[PDB]
Amino acid sequence: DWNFEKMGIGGLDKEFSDIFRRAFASRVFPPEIVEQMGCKHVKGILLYGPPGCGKTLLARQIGKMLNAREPKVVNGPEILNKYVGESEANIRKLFADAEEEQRRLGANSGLHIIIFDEIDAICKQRGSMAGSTGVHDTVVNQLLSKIDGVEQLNNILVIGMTNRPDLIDEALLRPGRLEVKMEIGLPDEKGRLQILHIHTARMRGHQLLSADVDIKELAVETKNFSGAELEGLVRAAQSTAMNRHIKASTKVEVDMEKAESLQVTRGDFLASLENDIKPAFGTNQEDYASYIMNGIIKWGDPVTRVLDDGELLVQQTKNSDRTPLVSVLLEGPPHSGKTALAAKIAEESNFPFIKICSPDKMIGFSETAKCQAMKKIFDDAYKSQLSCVVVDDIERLLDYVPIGPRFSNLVLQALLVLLKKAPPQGRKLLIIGTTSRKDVLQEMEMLNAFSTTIHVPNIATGEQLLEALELLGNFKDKERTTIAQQVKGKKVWIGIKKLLMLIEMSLQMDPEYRVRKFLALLREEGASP
Amino acid sequence: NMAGRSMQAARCPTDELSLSNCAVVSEKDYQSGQHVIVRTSPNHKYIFTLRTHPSVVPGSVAFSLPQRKWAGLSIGQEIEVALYSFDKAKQCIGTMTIEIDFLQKKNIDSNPYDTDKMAAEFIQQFNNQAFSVGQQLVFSFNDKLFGLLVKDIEAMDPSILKRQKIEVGLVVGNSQVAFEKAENSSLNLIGKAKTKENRQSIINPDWNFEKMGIGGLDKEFSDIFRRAFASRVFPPEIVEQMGCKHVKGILLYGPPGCGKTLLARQIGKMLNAREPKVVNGPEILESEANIRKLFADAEEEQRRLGANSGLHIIIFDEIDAICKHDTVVNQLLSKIDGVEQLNNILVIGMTNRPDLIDEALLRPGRLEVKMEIGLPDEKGRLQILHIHTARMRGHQLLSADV
Amino acid sequence: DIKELAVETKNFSGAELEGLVRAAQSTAMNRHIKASTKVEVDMEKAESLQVTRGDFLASLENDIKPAFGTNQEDYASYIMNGIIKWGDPVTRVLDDGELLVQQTKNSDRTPLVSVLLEGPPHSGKTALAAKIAEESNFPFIKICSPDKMIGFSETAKCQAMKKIFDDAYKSQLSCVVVDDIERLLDYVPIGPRFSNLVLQALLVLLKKAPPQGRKLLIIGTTSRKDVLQEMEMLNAFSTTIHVPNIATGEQLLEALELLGNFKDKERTTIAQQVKGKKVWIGIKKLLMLIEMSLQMDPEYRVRKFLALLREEGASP
Ligand SMILES: Nc1ncnc2c1ncn2[C@@H]1O[C@H](COP(=O)(O)OP(=O)(O)OP(=O)(O)O)[C@@H](O)[C@H]1O
Ligand SMILES: Nc1ncnc2c1ncn2[C@@H]1O[C@H](COP(=O)(O)OP(=O)(O)OP(=O)(O)O)[C@@H](O)[C@H]1O
Ligand SMILES: Nc1ncnc2c1ncn2[C@@H]1O[C@H](COP(=O)(O)OP(=O)(O)O)[C@@H](O)[C@H]1O
Ligand SMILES: Nc1ncnc2c1ncn2[C@@H]1O[C@H](COP(=O)(O)OP(=O)(O)O)[C@@H](O)[C@H]1O
Ligand SMILES: [Mg+2]
Ligand SMILES: [Mg+2]
Repeated sequence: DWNFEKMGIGGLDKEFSDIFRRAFASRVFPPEIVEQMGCKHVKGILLYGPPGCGKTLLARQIGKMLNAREPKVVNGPEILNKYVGESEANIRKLFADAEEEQRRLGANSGLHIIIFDEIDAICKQRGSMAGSTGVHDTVVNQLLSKIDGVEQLNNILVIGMTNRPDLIDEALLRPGRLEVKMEIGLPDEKGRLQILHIHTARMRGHQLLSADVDIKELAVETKNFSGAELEGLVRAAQSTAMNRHIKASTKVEVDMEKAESLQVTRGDFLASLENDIKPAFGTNQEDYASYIMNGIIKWGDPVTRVLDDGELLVQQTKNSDRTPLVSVLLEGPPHSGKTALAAKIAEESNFPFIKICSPDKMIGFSETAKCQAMKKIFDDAYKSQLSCVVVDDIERLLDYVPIGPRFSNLVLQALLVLLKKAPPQGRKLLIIGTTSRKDVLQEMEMLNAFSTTIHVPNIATGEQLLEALELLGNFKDKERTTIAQQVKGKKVWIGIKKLLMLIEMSLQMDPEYRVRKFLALLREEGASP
Repeated sequence: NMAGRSMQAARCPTDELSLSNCAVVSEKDYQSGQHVIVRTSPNHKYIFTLRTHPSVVPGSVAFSLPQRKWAGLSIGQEIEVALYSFDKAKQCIGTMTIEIDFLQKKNIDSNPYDTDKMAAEFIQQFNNQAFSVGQQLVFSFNDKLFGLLVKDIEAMDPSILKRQKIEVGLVVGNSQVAFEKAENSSLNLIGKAKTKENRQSIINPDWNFEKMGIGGLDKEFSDIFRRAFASRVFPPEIVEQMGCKHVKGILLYGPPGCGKTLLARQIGKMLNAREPKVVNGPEILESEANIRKLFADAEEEQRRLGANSGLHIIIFDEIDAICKHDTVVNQLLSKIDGVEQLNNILVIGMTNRPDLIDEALLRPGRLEVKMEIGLPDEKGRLQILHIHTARMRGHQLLSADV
Repeated sequence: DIKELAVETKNFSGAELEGLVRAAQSTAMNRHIKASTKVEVDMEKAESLQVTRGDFLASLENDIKPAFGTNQEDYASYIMNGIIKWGDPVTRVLDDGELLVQQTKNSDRTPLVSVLLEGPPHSGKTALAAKIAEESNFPFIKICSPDKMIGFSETAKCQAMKKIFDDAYKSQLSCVVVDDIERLLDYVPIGPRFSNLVLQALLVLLKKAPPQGRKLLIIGTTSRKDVLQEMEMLNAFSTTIHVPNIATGEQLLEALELLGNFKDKERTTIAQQVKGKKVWIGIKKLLMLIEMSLQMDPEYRVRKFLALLREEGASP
């Protein structure tokens, strides 16, 4: 019946109980019955999860529960100090106290917790088994010898914490060594409510907070928020509320005339939520702001059809239980304006996680760093109950230059393995990709990995051109009629992007020459259907 | 009509009917005042109010440009039209909120507009007409054209003899209109019948920049003061009362020579704090003893006075060179972060390369403030020239030609 | 009773038994703690402490994971939607798999047996290997797949392969599975390009015999038979099987019923249309189409399905 609401930890209910029952119940019962039953004590635990989820709080709380020595601390990449020799002397200067206390007090001393950090750095040879890198391992041997072997202790306990669980050498996950291994994940809906209650109790007892505040609304308006960021918010709101009453113009100083009813108000919680804090595992509002520049204009049927199909796809991945992963490929002739439809489709979903992976942020990378960046971006998407990812120019990641041909086979072999992998469990992912060449992606056998495909056409009739011109609204009825006469003939092959450039180029001339210039430019561009 | 019939979209015949926001139809087909639902697809239906005009050819519905843009209609396309009956017991509009802005950017002005008069005119013009959330239209008031977008609609209350949100409703005589200007709009709205939605704003203490010695950096200064120093001015008793803490990190990056050092030194000479202690970055690259030498005064002062010592400011210079060596980074992080840390230390870092900076150094608890100081615009240059040419303006030593 | 627990623990190394005993004792010894105020000890049950079979079983189910033993959880990610009998080929393939399984267990002159599954893409050539392996009851059942080695180099892949095959010689029986061979060699039709080292390692491993007194079984899957026949890999596999696709109206009208989504009124029209024609569609694509069409309105779920079937389906 361990009660964790008082301690400060909220949301992490089952994990705490499990980590207590499995590896701690044998340090509370009296020594006599423990000896009679003949049981030893666990001397290792491993914790893995994303940062800012409340792990070091759990460690300190469990350490302080049993009334033991306050913990020590170390850093992983630090103990790899100046060089070797001292690398095994720094390790030595941690356990002397425990051995001395054992000898002095026998087998009745107190627990001496040791909290490592970034343990996957000091103990790593799996990283050498990836494109490039490579490094020797020696310190793990000394650490293993100290943990178990000769002169072993019965009053020690090691707790390892890591951000990546797949680069830990197997030698440390065997019985006798680190045994119990647990996962700490992002809080769910109830966790945010409990954390907000725990973090805003001091100012609700001394009668500071206002009555127009509703915790439930603030909980429901924050999605995929880590643990620490709620604290950051609740702090920034108070900062603004305190700032409002700092009446000073010279040599600062507080004002008592206004100071008295200092009350954080819902506004100070809303203004904080729009400018101050920015989640990491969440929406990105500076990525869909510079892609759909000129908006979307309905110039025919294809736009409506494409949008309807996008809506159907985005609603299938949310209300299904037999197809957790779906994908769709968009294709068309160049300058047809398809990198904007993908962003519009994604932004309309309202999924918690929406992250673009354009090739515009990787200028000069080598074939290995590309693989690394793509794997990291995809890995971040396995930590939410809903995800949408977008890939732009699937032929500038591969570097397909017609002469040769040439390309990076490694990137292709990574990409054609990622698009067929389901998330861990009960999590829904959607992948959208864009491309212009659909006759070089068929030869590589890529089209059999995409579950469907859509076609974005060009403007191919005079009526559509006239409708687009009217909707943009630049040429008036006179020029429209004039331009509506020479264009008789269904041989207008032109992309939407090119049309804006042509209009802007034409507008620069004198008022009476614009129509002739535009017609000449349209004729010179050609058709080549 | 009741079952629905196919019809051809057409253009609005007259400007007055275009401003009426009503679908213009032929007398041979429908009657004025009737409401219709127009279907363009299974998922696209829009409700309109009808008005008859002799010039409409039977077999075509005329729509204005705002209506076509809102409903995605094209002249000459085929639509379905079916008569629609409102449930006046539920769909009558009691209060609706409208975003309003100038329709034409060429006719924008700063003159006031009385939202009570515009509300009355809106009721007079659009009474007994259907309106849906998100609908776009054009409204003529005092011979001025405005773009209106429907934001929210609420149902009417029952009559005295006898607040639900609705997507589509019917405007009646006693309906109420609340108007709000668009984001960044220069429209000046006056009166009481205003939604008046400007709540999301910050009240800031009134600084005197010209005497302060800085010009063209008002917003950055205000934000930094609000986020990093507003807590060390209130008496500590209130800080303990509320249960807050003190920020411990600020990062300012920008092109060389924009006012980075000044923006911190000036604040240093405003809290009556101790004079800063500048250190250089590339020179220190025994370094650990040098790094330890810096904070000794802060440690001694904290030990002597505990939680009563004045703030100590550090203006640690370019940080990309040192932090990306590792020993210095670890020592600094231990000093600022960890079990053993001082509560009277504030670190300010400056640099030119923002991308090269490590990521671990930027996390909540660690450096938690970032700002960008760019080149000044015309206003900044004007203010800078005025401040830098004030000494000569007092002695009577400047010509009138300049 | 020690006998039952001893028999129901297979390929358990020495330490794991001590781990099991400790876990059982801990679980039985947690029910007697009732101290929620600084936790010291609970009386009134400090006596009556026992270790009953229930805790042994619970610990064996959730708390111990052997290294040289079966891994049940893995299969939850391959055999997702079960197996549905839609035609004769399913029964044929399962029967042949069962005979192969019962040849590598009651034989003295054939310690090694290898089989290859192949067929057109999207015909379900993996969720049948997983189902065949899971019914062997063999102590050691691994699965080597290319998605756990993303971004590796040649030498790393060779080491991983040699190591997985080197943990199957230490058990009295085994069944190792390899899937999507063409994605391990890094094959791409342009060129062509591939890794010679991995091919040589795979061949030499496929033609190795384990130490005396032990038996093995290898099951592989592929989607391009001809390419493999070019590299002469087809001579190292003892036998091969063919996995077909749905090609007839009735075998589609049967699958649509067994899945159980469309109803009688709609089924009648679907039959009326499909029966008078031939079809060509893999099993996997059918689920994706059926759940593509279920998202429309109730009165249009029959037309979109057919329209979709007229572009990808019936498209040889
Ligand atoms: N369907 C559409 N109707 C009207 N305007 C559109 C449409 N799609 C995109 N646009 C607009 O036109 C431009 C579309 O061009 P876009 O930026 O997508 O080029 P692109 O397709 O990315 O080029 P490429 O794929 O060759 O690199 C954008 O300004 C966008 O606002
Ligand atoms: N009798 C069945 N045969 C095949 N698949 C079935 C059967 N019953 C249900 N299924 C479902 O159909 C899926 C088809 O197999 P799967 O999804 O593994 O693709 P595949 O065609 O084998 O793969 P690949 O293209 O990599 O060769 C099975 O995973 C399972 O989800
Ligand atoms: N479940 C939680 N309840 C209350 N506070 C939490 C929780 N999780 C994280 N925090 C906050 O996070 C901070 C500690 O972060 P920490 O867990 O050390 O991050 P990391 O584990 O990534 O090092 C504390 O100030 C604490 O208030
Ligand atoms: N916005 C400004 N207003 C007034 N003076 C300025 C402004 N920006 C720069 N200056 C002047 O220019 C000089 C800039 O020097 P410094 O602050 O050391 O530049 P940096 O910090 O970018 O190296 C200062 O002496 C300051 O008086
Ligand atoms: Mg593009
Ligand atoms: Mg397969």
